[PDB]
Amino acid sequence: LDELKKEVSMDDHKLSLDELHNKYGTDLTRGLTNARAKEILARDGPNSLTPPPTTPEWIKFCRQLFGGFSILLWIGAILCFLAYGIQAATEDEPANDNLYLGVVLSTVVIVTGCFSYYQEAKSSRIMDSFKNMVPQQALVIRDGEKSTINAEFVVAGDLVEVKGGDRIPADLRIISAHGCKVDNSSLTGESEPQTRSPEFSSENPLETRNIAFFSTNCVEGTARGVVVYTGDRTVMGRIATLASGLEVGRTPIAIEIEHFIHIITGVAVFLGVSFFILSLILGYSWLEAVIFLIGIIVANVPEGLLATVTVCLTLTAKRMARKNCLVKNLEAVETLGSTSTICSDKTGTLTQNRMTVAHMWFDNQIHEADTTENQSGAAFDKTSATWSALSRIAALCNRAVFQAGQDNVPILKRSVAGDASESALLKCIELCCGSVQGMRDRNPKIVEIPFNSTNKYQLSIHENEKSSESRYLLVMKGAPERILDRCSTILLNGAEEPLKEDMKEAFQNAYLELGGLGERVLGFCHFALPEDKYNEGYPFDADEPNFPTTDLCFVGLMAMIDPPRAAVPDAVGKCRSAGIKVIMVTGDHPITAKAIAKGVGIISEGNETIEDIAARLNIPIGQVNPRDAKACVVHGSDLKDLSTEVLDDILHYHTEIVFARTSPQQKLIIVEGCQRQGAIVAVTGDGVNDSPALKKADIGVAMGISGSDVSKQAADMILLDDNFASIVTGVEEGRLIFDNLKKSIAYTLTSNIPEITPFLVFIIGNVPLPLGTVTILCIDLGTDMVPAISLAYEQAESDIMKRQPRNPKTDKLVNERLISMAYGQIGMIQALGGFFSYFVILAENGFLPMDLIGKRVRWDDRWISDVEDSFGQQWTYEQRKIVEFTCHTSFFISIVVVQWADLIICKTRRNSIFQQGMKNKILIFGLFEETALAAFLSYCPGTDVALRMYPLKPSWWFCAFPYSLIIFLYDEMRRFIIRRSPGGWVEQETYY
Amino acid sequence: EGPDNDERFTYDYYRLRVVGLIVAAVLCVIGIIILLAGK
Amino acid sequence: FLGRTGSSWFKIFLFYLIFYGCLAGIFIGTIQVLLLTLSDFEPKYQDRVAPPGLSHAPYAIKTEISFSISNPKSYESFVKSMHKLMDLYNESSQAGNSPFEDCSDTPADYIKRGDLDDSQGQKKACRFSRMWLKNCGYAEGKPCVVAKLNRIIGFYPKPLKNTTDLPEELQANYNQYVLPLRCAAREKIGSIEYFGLGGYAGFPLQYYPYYGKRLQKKYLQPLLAIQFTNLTQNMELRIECKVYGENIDYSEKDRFRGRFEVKIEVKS
Ligand SMILES: *[C@@H]1O[C@H](CO)[C@@H](O[C@@H]2O[C@H](CO)[C@@H](O)[C@H](O)[C@H]2NC(C)=O)[C@H](O)[C@H]1NC(C)=O
Ligand SMILES: CC(C)CCC[C@@H](C)[C@H]1CC[C@H]2[C@@H]3CC=C4C[C@@H](O)CC[C@]4(C)[C@H]3CC[C@]12C
Ligand SMILES: *[C@@H]1O[C@H](CO)[C@@H](O)[C@H](O)[C@H]1NC(C)=O
Ligand SMILES: [K+]
Ligand SMILES: [Mg+2]
Ligand SMILES: [Tl+]
Ligand SMILES: [Tl+]
Repeated sequence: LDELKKEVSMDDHKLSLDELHNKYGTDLTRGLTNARAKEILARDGPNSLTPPPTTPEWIKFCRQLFGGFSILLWIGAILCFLAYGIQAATEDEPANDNLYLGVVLSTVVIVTGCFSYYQEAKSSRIMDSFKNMVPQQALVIRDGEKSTINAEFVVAGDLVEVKGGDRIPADLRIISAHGCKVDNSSLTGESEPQTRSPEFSSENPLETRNIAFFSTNCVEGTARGVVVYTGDRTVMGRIATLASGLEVGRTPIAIEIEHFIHIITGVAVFLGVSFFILSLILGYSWLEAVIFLIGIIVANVPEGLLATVTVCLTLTAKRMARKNCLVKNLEAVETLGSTSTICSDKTGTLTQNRMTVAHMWFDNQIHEADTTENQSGAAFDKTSATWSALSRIAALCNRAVFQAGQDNVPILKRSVAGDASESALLKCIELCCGSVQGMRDRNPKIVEIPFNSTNKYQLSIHENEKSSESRYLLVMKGAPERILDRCSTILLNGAEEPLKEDMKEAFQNAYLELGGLGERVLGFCHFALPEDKYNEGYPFDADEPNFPTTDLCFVGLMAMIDPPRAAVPDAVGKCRSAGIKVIMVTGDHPITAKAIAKGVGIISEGNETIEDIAARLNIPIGQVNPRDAKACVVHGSDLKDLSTEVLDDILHYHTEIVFARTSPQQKLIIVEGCQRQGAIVAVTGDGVNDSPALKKADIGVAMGISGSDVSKQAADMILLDDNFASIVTGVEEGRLIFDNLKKSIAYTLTSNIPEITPFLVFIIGNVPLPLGTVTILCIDLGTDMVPAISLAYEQAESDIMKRQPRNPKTDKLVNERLISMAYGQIGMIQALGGFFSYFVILAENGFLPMDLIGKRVRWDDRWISDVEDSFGQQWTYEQRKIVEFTCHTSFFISIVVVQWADLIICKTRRNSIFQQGMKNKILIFGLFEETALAAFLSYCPGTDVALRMYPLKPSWWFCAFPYSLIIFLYDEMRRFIIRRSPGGWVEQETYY
Repeated sequence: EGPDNDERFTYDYYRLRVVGLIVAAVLCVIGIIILLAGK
Repeated sequence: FLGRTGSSWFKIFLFYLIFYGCLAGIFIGTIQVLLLTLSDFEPKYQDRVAPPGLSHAPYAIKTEISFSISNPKSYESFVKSMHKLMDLYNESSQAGNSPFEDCSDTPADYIKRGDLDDSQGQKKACRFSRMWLKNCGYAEGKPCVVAKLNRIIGFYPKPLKNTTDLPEELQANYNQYVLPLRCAAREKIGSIEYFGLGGYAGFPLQYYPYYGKRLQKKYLQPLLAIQFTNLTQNMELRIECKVYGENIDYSEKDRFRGRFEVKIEVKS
């Protein structure tokens, strides 16, 4: 469906103005007829974007109500009402058991539904942001007259007019223009104004001057044009549809959840029906056969687990909110940890998005300035008298000014009225020479010649601030070579000197080096005009050369670039040390893209492209073995004629990849290419041209300050302070939460065994029921909750940023090793500790373990109010039941006591508690509150009716203590083996 | 005692409940103290 | 295979065999020590049987015994359980001076055979003739229910003293030696008739205290036969038999705590 939109567009900028009118039945001068425009409206439809059909929240909520655990809990809830129905008909049961348990279980499903619904959130308003880029109104020429109309009423063929400050209402063929410049950052991510004129200037319509696009704005001048595309058919309207239309897809974390749901659901249905038939064979009435099944359901399903996961995710997202990293989708909290490839935009993401002075060439020396936002570098020069001469030209031969009321904000961050290069120079001098306004007050400008297309230079004449002179100084800047052809002397370390071929060659060298760094280079020179030849009232003519512009003194060079953000180089290296592959994907030109790649460490030192090898060896590129080149730089124009299989080979064959001059669909294609190889991919960006890629990414991260509204709609995560170091933190947090989820899951599952085994022995042994159904829910929904959550606050056991990204095909959240430990080893020890306390309670009340076998028949018989114990005493029905429920209560408390040790062992997968310590305060809180809850549930009056919880005698609490301790020792010995031999036996069997 | 051994079939479940609830409360307070050591 | 290789499948079996073996051996060990802390003659706790339960022979479907006099197999169900109990009180079962003893044919005081020790043989229990149960196949019309006080080791059932007012106000009040049992329904549409030891409507105190199964096997607890020769027919009659005493109490939950709940209906 969207495969059409993933392709490069076709256009009609090649046609003549006249020819273009024939195609759209239009007038170049009079414009369309009121009737013809209305006709075309009904024909083509409105100049608007329609949002894609969404899934209502209704269906979204209910889709969770049927996912493995909820299905089993539904079967339980209904099976409760089943047994209740069968009762209400047969023998009038005045009880509330099956009825209430059926109500409780149905509530558990609904509430669990809210948790998973909260986790599976999708806040997407892509198409809405795009719609915000179409103006409310447009100016059209109809019947030879200009009028404002609803922009939706704009059709292909009419004559539109735009001017500085307004949004392009539709894709236009420029037919007339006067000084028109446009901001195409929507399509390129670059905000430098692009001229628009009627002349065709490139085969590529996205590069030609005679096309203006919807989603962009006119920055200055005026233009008229013929509408060629409207609504969904515009270049960026299609990007809108592509972006808004892209299928979301399941996250890595989501896939893991479903996976263990299958496992646990599997064992549940297995043991469920495996013992349902095992009971009927033993001659159990279907009346009972279902009651046992309900218990089996409740025992096997970890009722509180899915909600635990959600809370652990939420708490991890809260910590990241506190580092200026907003998470829109709870699952995106983990994806960053599983990320193996980052596709990053350059401008406004890796870079500050601001022309900044990078180097200066004066005194036959290359000086480097500090490009960082917060200025974390050092000085270059202050002493040289040459510097002050260059500094003066940079301030004086400059027409840029700071906007009013910025004195509060830092120099480099403040808004400037002017072109990017003049702003850069302004901020450079203001920083290291103080107020520039002061320099422009001490040296009043009397005449100037602003930068001309033809002159290729800008000159200014000022009253020298010096009192002993107060004469006229000439300054000029422009193209380095043009400035050179106008110089005779060079200000070396203070004093001038003739411009010999020697210094002239050093100039060329300096010029070539700076240009090689992808930096824009300017020349600077001045000339102190002779006093006798220029009186204090001498008039200077700016129109006609009234003053010399030759034999001037060359002062120096200055170079500039849109520099990396301070934290970016280090963040890139850190991603790469964690084994994450970092690719650059930018709409910017290749020379600039490549230079920043080396600056931030995308391309490491020494690595070459095929073009680099060819130039170094002075040989044809076809003569170069492409396998000798680990780095590559792909232009979008070449990308366009490559198949995906060939794109896949590029991705496979290079470690250091730069995709430059890419369109928005091309970014999507590169992302998909990476994913196709089985990689989890993150995208980082800030422009509307990142929207499709951000949507398709497993996780999209947008910049918060510099980011466009669209990009932040398309993302899963926002960096609110533009701190790229947050990606590094995000991946670290993502890995940590993945491990801690394992700990929390194992902990929760472990207590399933002591809830399952009592029901089994109840059938096979014919003893009184050791633990009840209600009692199970008091564990999974009550006591285990805070402890399970607390594992989310566990510190790393080792340097997680030192390991490679997990293999999502092999490294699962819940594997066989977890089940073996939780179900086969620790849970089994917990089961016994439960049974022990059960036998203790009964034996101390007169029913010794031996006489318990095959007694349930008489025990449950409501009409036998005289059962004989081991000592020959006789018990009524309600009397023995009180002891039985007291058994449920102590078995319950036994679970809590054995979960103490389990909580401590689940703390660490490898390390010892004596190494990791007990610095998790939430965990300790869990221990205290868990025990408080259990005690309250046993001793609070009335709980014997609502939950069948009975007061325990002090000695009862200590039954499971020896089992709780064996768990601690056992797991500590086991992990001691793991560490002592990384070999594999204990490791490959039990290492979560 | 002999025929007056009524205490043999008696248990102070009332005190046990009072003590049990005291303990539960104090464990609840202790927990808050440790948690609130930083919020 | 599914998971691993044969070598791995073996090792995982050798482990869980030794592992579960140890766990079973430990579990058994903790059961040993538990038993080691317990007496053979007396349970550690008795507060959960404390107030004695009162149970009868007619096995009630739901605290009810409804049947038809004009039908044979209508009551043959209740006669099965009635027979089961009384079959134990046979004279052929009580033979010789061992381990039985002839006790007062009239309600007497308690009998202490020492302590709950094995320092003596089987503590000798009082004989009880089912022949003390006058009038009661059993009552084919108007049932002859048999009551019973639940056995509790070392329990001395103490009758109420005639200090103040009483339900069966002072009638045949053998204050010193009889634990009374008065059945009731207002709703007085019946005819209560009690049979027992010495002809009294109670339990003779000479059968106490019970020394337990280990120290007193073949022991016989006193019975109290109750006959309802009601002149009514074809209606549910809620009859409650209540025992009175210092050590006797009741509960709204446990409807068998020192009392009966019988729903007789001679629907004939
Ligand atoms: C306990 O006493 C009952 C009294 O009914 C015995 O029942 C006797 O059963 C036999 C054989 O079935 C009959 O011939 C008699 O008529 C019954 N009564 C009597 C008085 O002998 C019953 O057998 C006795 N049980 C034991 C174990 O001795
Ligand atoms: C109540 C009692 C009788 C039930 C005992 C169940 C035992 C036999 C179960 C419980 C947990 C189970 C193990 C759980 C995990 C694994 C790892 C997997 O890669 C192979 C199977 C294996 C090794 C299972 C084998 C059987 C097992 C040990
Ligand atoms: C009980 O049986 C006796 C004979 O043993 C008889 O005289 C008497 O009438 C019976 N009593 C009743 C109330 O039927
Ligand atoms: K995404
Ligand atoms: Mg950008
Ligand atoms: Tl469970
Ligand atoms: Tl659990």
